[PDB]
Amino acid sequence: VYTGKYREDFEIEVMNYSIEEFREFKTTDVESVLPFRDSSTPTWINITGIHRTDVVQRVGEFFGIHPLVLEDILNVHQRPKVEFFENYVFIVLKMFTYDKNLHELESEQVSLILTKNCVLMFQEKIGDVFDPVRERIRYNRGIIRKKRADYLLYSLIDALVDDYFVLLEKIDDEIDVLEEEVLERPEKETVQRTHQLKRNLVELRKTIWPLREVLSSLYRDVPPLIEKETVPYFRDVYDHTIQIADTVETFRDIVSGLLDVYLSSVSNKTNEVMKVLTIIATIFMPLTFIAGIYGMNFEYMPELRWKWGYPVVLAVMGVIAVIMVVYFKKKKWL
Amino acid sequence: KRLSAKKGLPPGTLVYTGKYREDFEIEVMNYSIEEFREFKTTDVESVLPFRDSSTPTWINITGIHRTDVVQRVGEFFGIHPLVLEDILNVHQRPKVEFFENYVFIVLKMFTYDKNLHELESEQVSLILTKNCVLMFQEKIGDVFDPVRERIRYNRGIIRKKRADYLLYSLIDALVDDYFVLLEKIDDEIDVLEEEVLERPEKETVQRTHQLKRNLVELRKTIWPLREVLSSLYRDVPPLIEKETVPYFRDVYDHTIQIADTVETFRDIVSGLLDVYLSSVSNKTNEVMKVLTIIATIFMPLTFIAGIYGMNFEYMPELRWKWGYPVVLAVMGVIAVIMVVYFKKKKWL
Amino acid sequence: TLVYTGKYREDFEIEVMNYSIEEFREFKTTDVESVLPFRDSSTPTWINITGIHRTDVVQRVGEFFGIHPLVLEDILNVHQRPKVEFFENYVFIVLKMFTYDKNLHELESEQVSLILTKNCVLMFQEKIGDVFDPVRERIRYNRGIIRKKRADYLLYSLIDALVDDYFVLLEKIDDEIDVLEEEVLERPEKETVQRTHQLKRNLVELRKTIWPLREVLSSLYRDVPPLIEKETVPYFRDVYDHTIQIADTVETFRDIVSGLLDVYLSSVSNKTNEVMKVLTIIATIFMPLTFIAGIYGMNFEYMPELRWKWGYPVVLAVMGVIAVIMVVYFKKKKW
Amino acid sequence: MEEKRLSAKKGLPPGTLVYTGKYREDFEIEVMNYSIEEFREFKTTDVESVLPFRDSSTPTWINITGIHRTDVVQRVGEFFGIHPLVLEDILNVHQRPKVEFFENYVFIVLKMFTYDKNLHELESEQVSLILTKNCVLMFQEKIGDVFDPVRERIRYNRGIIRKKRADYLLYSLIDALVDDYFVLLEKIDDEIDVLEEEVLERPEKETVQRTHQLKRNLVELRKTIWPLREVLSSLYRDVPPLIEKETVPYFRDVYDHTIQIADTVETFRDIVSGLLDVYLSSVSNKTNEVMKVLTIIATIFMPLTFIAGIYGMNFEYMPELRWKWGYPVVLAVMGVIAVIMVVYFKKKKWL
Amino acid sequence: DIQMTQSPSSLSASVGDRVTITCRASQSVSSAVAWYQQKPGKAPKLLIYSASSLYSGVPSRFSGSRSGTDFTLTISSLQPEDFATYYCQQSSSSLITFGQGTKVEI
Ligand SMILES: [Mg+2]
Ligand SMILES: [Mg+2]
Ligand SMILES: [Mg+2]
Repeated sequence: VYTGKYREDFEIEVMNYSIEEFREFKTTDVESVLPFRDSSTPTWINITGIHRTDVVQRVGEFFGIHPLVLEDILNVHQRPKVEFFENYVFIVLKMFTYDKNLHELESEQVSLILTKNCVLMFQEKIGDVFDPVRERIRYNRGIIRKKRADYLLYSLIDALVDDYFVLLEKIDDEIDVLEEEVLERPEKETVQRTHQLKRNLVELRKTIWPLREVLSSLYRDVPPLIEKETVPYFRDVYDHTIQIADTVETFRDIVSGLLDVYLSSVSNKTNEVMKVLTIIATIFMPLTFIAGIYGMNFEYMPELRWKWGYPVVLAVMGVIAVIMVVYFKKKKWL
Repeated sequence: KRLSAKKGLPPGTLVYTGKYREDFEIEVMNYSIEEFREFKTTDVESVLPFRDSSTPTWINITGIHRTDVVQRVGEFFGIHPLVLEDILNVHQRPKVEFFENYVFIVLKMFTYDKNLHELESEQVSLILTKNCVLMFQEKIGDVFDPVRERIRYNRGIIRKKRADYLLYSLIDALVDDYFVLLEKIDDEIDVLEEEVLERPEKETVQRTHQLKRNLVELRKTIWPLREVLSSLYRDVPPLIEKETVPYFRDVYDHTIQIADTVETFRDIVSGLLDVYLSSVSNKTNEVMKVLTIIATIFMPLTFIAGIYGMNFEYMPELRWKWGYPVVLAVMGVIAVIMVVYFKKKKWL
Repeated sequence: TLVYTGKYREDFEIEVMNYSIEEFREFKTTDVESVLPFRDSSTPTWINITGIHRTDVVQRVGEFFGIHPLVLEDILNVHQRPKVEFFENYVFIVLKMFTYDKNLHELESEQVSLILTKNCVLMFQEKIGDVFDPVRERIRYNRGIIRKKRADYLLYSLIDALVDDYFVLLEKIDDEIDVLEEEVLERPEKETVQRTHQLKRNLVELRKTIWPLREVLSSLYRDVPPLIEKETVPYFRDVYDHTIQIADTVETFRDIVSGLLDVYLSSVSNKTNEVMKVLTIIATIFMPLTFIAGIYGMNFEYMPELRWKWGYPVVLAVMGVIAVIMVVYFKKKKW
Repeated sequence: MEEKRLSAKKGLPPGTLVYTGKYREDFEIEVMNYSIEEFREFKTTDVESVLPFRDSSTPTWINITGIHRTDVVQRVGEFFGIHPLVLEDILNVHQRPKVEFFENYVFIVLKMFTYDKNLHELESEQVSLILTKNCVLMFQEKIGDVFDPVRERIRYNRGIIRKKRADYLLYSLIDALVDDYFVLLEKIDDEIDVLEEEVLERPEKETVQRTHQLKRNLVELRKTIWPLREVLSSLYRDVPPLIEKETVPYFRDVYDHTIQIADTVETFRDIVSGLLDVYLSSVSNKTNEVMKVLTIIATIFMPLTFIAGIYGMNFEYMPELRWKWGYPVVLAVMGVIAVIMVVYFKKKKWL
Repeated sequence: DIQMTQSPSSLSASVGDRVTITCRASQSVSSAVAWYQQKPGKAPKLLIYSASSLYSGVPSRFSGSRSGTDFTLTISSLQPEDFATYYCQQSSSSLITFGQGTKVEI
């Protein structure tokens, strides 16, 4: 049974390479790829579109693949996993995409199978970060020509892990812009975006941790399918996963306090408004009281008979206003 | 190892530790390839002869308030007294223990009701021995109807093969019907987020904290489900017979996925309290702005109405072109400059 | 196409510094044509175009030196992070310079571009003012080994002077960190918070600038394209190490300023208590007094408001009595 | 990553090895040569008297306290064959735990914490371990450590330690460090308890400052503990030739300890995160009581002044104001409305 | 050439006083400022390094501080054996520069 919500397209791409030359093809007929596995030289087999379970079960039967890992391939919600069998190695990894002006993380599951000298790839969309390895194969760069299919699996996993660094850079930029907005533009859209970023980072924290385990398995177990001498390369990828995990949790540590920063900024703004109200009230209500003292209607009242008494009252009010505002200026409030 | 000693209780008695004391029913399914027999017995004697019967049997005992029945079964079926105490003890965390003859399993059920965001917990316990599955549950209403109708229809490999598939079927049904409740709760929290984005009223705090406590209980339940499935899968006890190791590995992966989901959803929930605090702080800021502007315009105007409203024997009234409209215009001008200042500072 | 992006349109000049193994030639010119024949000379030359708002000059040099039209967009696009691009005939590097004014704590960016073509290097600047005076002195005065070396060493010398000026920037930022730290600890004020926000923004800009620079230097020494040459690799490794130092310092300073912000920021909501205490005490003291003043100032023509025992001073003393009672009621709750 | 070499530092002559710490007071070298036969303890300040112990067959424990003496570290590194970059990492305190494997030795970096009371501070000291054949070199900054139990076991032949080789000594030292991490965690739990009390019972600025200090302490604790988990995992999985095959289960036990420690730190982080919201709610409660006092006063007194103004206007055009009264009505209305407002505040109790 | 000018050029005080000598740098030396004590006819003695750190063996009387480009040396309680000329030094660059001195006298 199929699970992915992606059903638009279906394609197959095959690459065969050796020291002498490389054979790059592309077709849709499943029957053309059957004679490709038996070649001694390493070959790369890629099938796109998991909705059509017929071709999946056909290649599973043809390649001697168990139906259980086929069910795993069809399922998309499965977290990353590695399973070692005598004929073939089954690995599950995810692919992430992030964009600007809109805050969405999309996960495209990619399943890798290593057997003989052929690597099988399963994915949903068209387009992936496996272009640098393709360019290295086709343009005779690096040592990929001199190596076997396990080194091709290394190249694929290395590129997939390397794209995580670019994802982290984009998320760091978004974290920076949110930090600024939280610090000085406190609004509701800010809160919504902070929530969205927190959820996305929790999803990445979910995905990246099993990646460490699935790389450690290829690092340490080394079943005879891994031709050895390539273990240090998997060591490098394991270290890269360590770095990605550290960076991800640093990001989540920042994001946790973003909202507290926002709440304190809102408190600061309402404090400013409160300061304005307090200053005006405390320099005005006492003066209103002073004015009301003289406004009382009594038959006899001392100081109603004084040379320019009303100017003296106004001067007294001016004096008290000046001393109050001087006290506030000392307080730094105004 | 023997029954724990309680201060209030007499030395040996076993006490039910629950709230449900309404119903008592026993369901016994002796399912087999040739045929199956189903019947409900109100008394406990009928289930006893199936202690050593070769054919697998499935005994569903509903109502644990009758401690008599439970300890009669325990004495008859060889269950150790401490296992009986933990069967009665509903206030418990899911766990499994391995013995020489039987496997004891504890794992809980949850039900959800509309308009009342309450998460129940039914203590259902499983006992695996010989070819018998003994089930003790608090109240009528179970989640194992699909397995029962699958046995009755004869469909599936569970009827043809041994009873360890029956235990696996029960556990899989329980984990599966966690998902109906989980889907209901997810729909509820999504719609609740809809209103909290629309209307941040007083009840929102109570509802969000109720959901947070619900998640805390779900985590306290799900985390013990591993180290239970962990023991069942890795430890491969002899009663498993090694035929069902992948049927335990898949449930292991399922439980790990559920634990990861609850770990994510806890932070998802806390974000809701954060958003609610944001909205209430903004509302308080708006109230402050309105009050401050009203007071700020109307207090100097009271200065005018008081200072010139004074009565004095010799006041420089100095009526100039009937200056009372002049003073009114002065108040108007100061009010206009104040509201202009407020607009420029963007408080209003 | 190929329109200048920055905000500088005043300064324009072209400068060539052709140094040889035992000879030296230097001049400043204003016409693009005179510097063109220096492309084919064997001895390395350094060509500087300090005003890139004059687009025609940039097009002329790009067409004369046969560089791809794509690099021209980045040359004229000042708002861009540092980067490096390796092509068959030349390497294109985008870098930046920074100037910090201690009087007004603001950070200004100025883009520069470097193109290494065989036996020459080209430099494009938005305005006048470069951090490359020491390399000019070293070239002119036959000190160091830049005179004995090729144009790749010139690219080295320019990048080394750049990172040295980065160190000079970090010194002034260190001074600002210290002063702001002591202000924030012992003199909480609005100006300190504004300064802290400015400093945090400046450090964010520095981080986003310095990390691409580190990747540029790493690409420069590890990949070692044919124009870089074998002998100059250790020098590029040294500059990579200097960039590592700068990045570590930037992260430390950014952490310090975030920690500075946090304490004051959570110290809010205790200012709310003080402000409301002041407002409540002033309102409680002066509202009932105004009420009674209005009551006894209210006229009705039938009141017992005849003086009897002189009552205006009596009512004022009463005002004082309730005022003192209210103040005594305060400080009981230690407000 | 390619080959490794000393990174060039600007402002320093090339190849210079510099101590990047804060402690300059203490210098001491301890030697503990032990076997099933006898132990030979030794404490000195001469580096030339420990170098012969390189070729000892019996297990040796050399402990050089005080790495501000860069000359001693360089001399030991040259004599023992340690690479200069490992010496640079030894003298680089501003680092995080790591493990490096070479042909002839194992290099490990750990951390020591000492939580202090009456000054809520978590300070760290870097400790380096080099496992060379039969020797275990130890580098420390200041006097004071957590390896007294191992010293007692060596002294009294208690336990298995004296029967085994130097890799068991490395086990024992790492286990002692991880054990003291538990005491550190207990101290920090007590601090969290005290702070969570102080947040509610007396909320002030020092409480939130202490809360932020504790939160950053927890952050650096995690930044330290995670590489510890990684290094123990590497030690019992990669298991280089220097580590014997009989020692791995002990490293497994230490690894499980590290995992438990990490879980404890995560729970502490959650509690400290909630402490901020608790503090904000408490201070808002106090502000609420102040606010309600203000509201009660204003509500009682503003309408009364409004009514006074109503009957205080000299509107002489109408004889309504000229009503023969002994002032019963207006004062009675003010009194009854005031007491009505007061009892209205008694219900929905504000006080 | 970074210039350090410390003041006063001479100080007169008795025991038990809080004697403060301040050093001012023309450029921005980060924190690499040290203080030395020189009784006449003897070599200078290092007291405080890094502008705030007390050297080992120096009495806890002396202290150092820094707020910007200016550094302060404070003796909390002067004693008769703390009467000598005090100097200020910067080591930010490889061309070290000294202050001109300050003679604490009875
Ligand atoms: Mg508020
Ligand atoms: Mg009147
Ligand atoms: Mg009034």
